[PDB]
Amino acid sequence: STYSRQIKQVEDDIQQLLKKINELTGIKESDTGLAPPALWDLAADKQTLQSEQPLQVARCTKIINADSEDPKYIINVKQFAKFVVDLSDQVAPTDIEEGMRVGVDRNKYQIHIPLPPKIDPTVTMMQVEEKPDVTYSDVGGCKEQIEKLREVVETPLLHPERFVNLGIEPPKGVLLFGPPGTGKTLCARAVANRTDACFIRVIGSELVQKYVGEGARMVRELFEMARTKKACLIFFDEIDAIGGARFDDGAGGDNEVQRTMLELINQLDGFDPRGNIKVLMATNRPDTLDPALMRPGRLDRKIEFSLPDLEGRTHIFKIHARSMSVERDIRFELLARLCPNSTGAEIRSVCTEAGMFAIRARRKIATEKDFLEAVNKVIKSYAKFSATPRYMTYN
Amino acid sequence: LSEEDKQLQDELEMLVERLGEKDTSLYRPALEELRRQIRSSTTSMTSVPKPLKFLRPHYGKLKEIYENMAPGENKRFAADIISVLAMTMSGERECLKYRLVGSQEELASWGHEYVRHLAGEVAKEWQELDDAEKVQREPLLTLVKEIVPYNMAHNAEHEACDLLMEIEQVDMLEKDIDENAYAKVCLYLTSCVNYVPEPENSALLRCALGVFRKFSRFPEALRLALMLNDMELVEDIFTSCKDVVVQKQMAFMLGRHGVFLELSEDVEEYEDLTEIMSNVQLNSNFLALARELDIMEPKVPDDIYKTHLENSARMNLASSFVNGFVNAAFGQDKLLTDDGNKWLYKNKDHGMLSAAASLGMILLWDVDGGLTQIDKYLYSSEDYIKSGALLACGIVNSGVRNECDPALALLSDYVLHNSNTMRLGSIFGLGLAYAGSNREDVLTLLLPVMGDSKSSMEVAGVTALACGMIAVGSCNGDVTSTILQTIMEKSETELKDTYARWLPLGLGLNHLGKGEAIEAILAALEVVSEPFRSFANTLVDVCAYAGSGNVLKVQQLLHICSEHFDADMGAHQGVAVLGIALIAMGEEIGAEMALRTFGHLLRYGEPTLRRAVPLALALISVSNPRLNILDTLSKFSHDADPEVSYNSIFAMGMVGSGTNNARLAAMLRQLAQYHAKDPNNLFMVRLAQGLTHLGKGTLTLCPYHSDRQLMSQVAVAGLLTVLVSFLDVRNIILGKSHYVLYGLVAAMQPRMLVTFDEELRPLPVSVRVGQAVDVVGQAGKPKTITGFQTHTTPVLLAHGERAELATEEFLPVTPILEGFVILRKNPNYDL
Ligand SMILES: Nc1ncnc2c1ncn2[C@@H]1O[C@H](COP(=O)(O)OP(=O)(O)OP(=O)(O)O)[C@@H](O)[C@H]1O
Ligand SMILES: [Mg+2]
Repeated sequence: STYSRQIKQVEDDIQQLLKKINELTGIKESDTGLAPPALWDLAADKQTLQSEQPLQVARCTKIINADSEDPKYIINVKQFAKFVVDLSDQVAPTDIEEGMRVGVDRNKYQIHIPLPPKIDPTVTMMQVEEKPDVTYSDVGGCKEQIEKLREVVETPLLHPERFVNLGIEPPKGVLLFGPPGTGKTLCARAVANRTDACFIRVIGSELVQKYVGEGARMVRELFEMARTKKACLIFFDEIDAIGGARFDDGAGGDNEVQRTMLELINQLDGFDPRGNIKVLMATNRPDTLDPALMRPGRLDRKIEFSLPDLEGRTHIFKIHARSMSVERDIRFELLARLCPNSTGAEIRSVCTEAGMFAIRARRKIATEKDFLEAVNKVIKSYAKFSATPRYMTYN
Repeated sequence: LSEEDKQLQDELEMLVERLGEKDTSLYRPALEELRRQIRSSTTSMTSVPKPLKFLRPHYGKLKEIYENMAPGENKRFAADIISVLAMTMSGERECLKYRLVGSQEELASWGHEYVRHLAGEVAKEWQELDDAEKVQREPLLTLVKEIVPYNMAHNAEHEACDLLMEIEQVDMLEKDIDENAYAKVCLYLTSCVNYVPEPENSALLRCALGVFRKFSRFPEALRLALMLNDMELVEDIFTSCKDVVVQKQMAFMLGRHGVFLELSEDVEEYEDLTEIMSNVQLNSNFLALARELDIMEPKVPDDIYKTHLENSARMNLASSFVNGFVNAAFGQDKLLTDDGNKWLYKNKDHGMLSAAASLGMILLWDVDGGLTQIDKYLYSSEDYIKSGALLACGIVNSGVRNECDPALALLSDYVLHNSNTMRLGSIFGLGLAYAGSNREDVLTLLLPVMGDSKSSMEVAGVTALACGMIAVGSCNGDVTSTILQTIMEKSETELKDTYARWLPLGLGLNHLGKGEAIEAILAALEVVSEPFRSFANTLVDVCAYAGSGNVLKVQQLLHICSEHFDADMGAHQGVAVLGIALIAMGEEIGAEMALRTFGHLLRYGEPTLRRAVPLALALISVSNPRLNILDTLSKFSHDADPEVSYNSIFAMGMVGSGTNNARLAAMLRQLAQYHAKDPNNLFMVRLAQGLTHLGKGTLTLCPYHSDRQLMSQVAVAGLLTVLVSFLDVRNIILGKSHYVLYGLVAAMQPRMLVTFDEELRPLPVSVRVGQAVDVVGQAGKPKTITGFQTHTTPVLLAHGERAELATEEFLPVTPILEGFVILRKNPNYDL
């Protein structure tokens, strides 16, 4: 307390200093999206505002007299107008093709720069940019499943040399199916963490849209954007939202959604080659999927995430009880035997609830009795709401 | 008005009336009750007697009682009431006075809040008291002999250390330290040594050392001695211990710091003790983890470049560094450990110099097996390969001390070779092999090279870098004498050459971290001409205060940074920016102030001023990939100034050196695509990828270990050698002297946590690894790790994560769970 008076004097002087420092340094405000003044190259911006002129985005439609020395280009300037223009002197004639987006000026509308194809911002955000914090070491009881998943979606990209030499075309699709909590998305999250190619996450509910032809359109732009990369991965979590089997119920039952599935089926295996995309589908209801989608060439590998066995459940218990402050003699083999048909999600809850019984008792170490009570609360007491009994019939 | 409050308000008159009577019969019962009256409200911390606050003017009636007659009992309790009243107001020379003159009973009897006020005033008047007032501190020392025991009794121990610190009497703290609170005082005091200035730096360090020595906590006592750089104390600390198991673990810390101790044969277990500190078993221990962590497989630079996901002599030289950096200290590689002649000859000009030297970096710390592979390239007729191998000699012994040195034998007869390249691989290699040794035989063999007439400026600077690295932080006057002697003999024109910049660095390294030992050297530097004298004195002055945090020293460096020149005159400006990093790096608080200043230098500074900011970022946070710096370095990666562009990209890899950051590698891969058409920029990009994946994520370049409190002089020497050389990245790094990047080998150490048994065999147990938490202040048991995970011991700890044993089955010898640690079975466990 003898320094309480001296603390506030230097604290207030400090707070006055930051307020003083920010006065000369600047960076106050940001509501208009202003960068800190240390990054202001105002000399270049003034030149940029003059030397670099703005360019209107237009789409080339038809090239007239491409063979001759006077090739005229018809452009569609979005909602503005249509113009027959010629190329600029700084762009090669072979760099502009019909149907591609171009940048045109506001005076003579001459094409100045070819542009990337238009892609829905929603589809762009569907690509993964921060890899998840899940590795293959966090998945227990899925050894054989994981090798099959890696050798299709991870190995060919990592070491492509061992497939071209033998004339091998690796499978370009994997379907992960199993009851909820079995680890379908967990293994996919492990794939994204390890993969170095582009990973796109698609949820089947994201492909359901208000207007007619959107879900097919978003699939088209999804694969169009995936094809602009040397290697790509598309994850379709809960494909059964749009992957349901086609049917005719008199009325237009699920006609629009079926078209979205048909477009996805067309991109996977149609007239045109798909590219270097390896798709990954996860669903807890594989019985509802369309037969054409469940066909090799679209879903070549069908990896089943069945309920873990005794060895697998013991492995999952160790994974989730790795960081627990457990006792010395916790019989995890016994715990795995007390939940015969239990998902890995239940085992995680058992581990979490086991520490909850100890935290409730103000104990810093969870005994084996807490895990025994956790199994009764999770595996037994919560067995009324278990999704396993109904979903094993679907898988 | 409460009646009980009015009852005390009555005592302002009737009790004073009892003290107003001439007879002393009524004095004692009133004063004794008055003395106890204060304790009535003292029992509650918040409750204070407000009627007593109205008795302050009443002291005039009591003025004669406590002053004008005998001090037996009349003044005794009369003054103490004023002392409690002196707590309320300013109390300048009053609150202490009545307690000093009045009753001298147990101090805590008047309250914890009263003594806390009293203790603070003790230090206040102590500064006021002069030398002639030594006859006034007799009762002052008595209180501190009782205040300190009271503070530690009620866990208010951090307040106690504060009392002795202000009065400069921290000497008497150790006598009263108890078993239950030794850890709190030392941890508190050691945290204070990074902010108190000289001479109280050592004094607080020695006093904290005394507590550890008395309490038989030798391993932590040795850490304090190493921070003090007291070689005699290190001898005394080591030999005093009779527990050889503690001594074996202690020898690891000396080896990790690179400090060698010459033991006597009479000391028991002499053999293993020298082996442990010499790091001869480091190669096998490091290889043991590699087999355990199933990452022994070699990595080609293609696996790092990952060009199949992307939508020349310099290219070949870049991949030589990437191959060496990624497979550093491993002994196996698919590109050079195989038949590398096709790859080795793919490089050209000096590209083969670093490529041949890169071969020894895969064999780092493997002196026996590594020298078995270089011999093939040692007989090459092409001049670059042999001297590149000659430098690869120094790498293979770097960080290891051999009882008889192989490297000197392979390099002694090539320091005076007629061809300059052959020397170039000799002195630079010889420097890395014995960096931080201060050994006279090599220095005497290395010294005349600098003064050689045929010795070009390139090798002369290399000689300064080497001899500076051998005698780093030793203030060896012999190396000092020649470095000055070469400097002023040189002509003014050749001082324009940037290879002369290495001469002050060698001088600076020789006085690394000494501080006040440069004024005699700075005196000699005034004779040297400008602008090199401006460059020379700045370099040595910065190196003198390296890892000190002296705010006074960094005050002058920004004064150099304030005056901007409209290049040739501002050559010394780069070191000044690099100076802030070298001084503030000591502790975290000083370090991240530097980032804020580093932002303004990148903003208001001149090109030459801002060309050194990225290197300062690399120095301030080497192998610590924080997002603020990485985002900062990313923004200036594509800078208009080419040097800032190269320097930022190198710093980005340097900041995440050996961290294997997945996010950072993506930025470099993106940077590779952007700078694909720029050969100069792309070379730094490839260099950063190799450093990012240095040792496949198992090597660090950070100079600080032992919970980031103990500084390795060897590591900074390699750190300084590369970064100072990067002030001229165009001519040195991008030119013909890119071998200087091998100075980073002197700083290459494993991010290690290996638990050994008492017989030194591996002992894998469950450990908790998580971000370090400051636990100064808060009493009880605070957690030192947050967001932790449980792993087996053979795990890699990046910057800023501590390690705690998950169970209590084993008792660690050192509280610091870093490097090689010996575990002892807990007798309490399995009771
Ligand atoms: N094999 C496993 N090993 C370890 N943990 C597992 C395993 N399977 C599931 N879990 C845990 O259970 C959680 C269940 O989520 P997860 O994404 O794996 O479910 P899912 O199989 O995709 O289910 P749903 O069909 O409902 O989508 C995971 O987040 C993980 O923590
Ligand atoms: Mg799922």
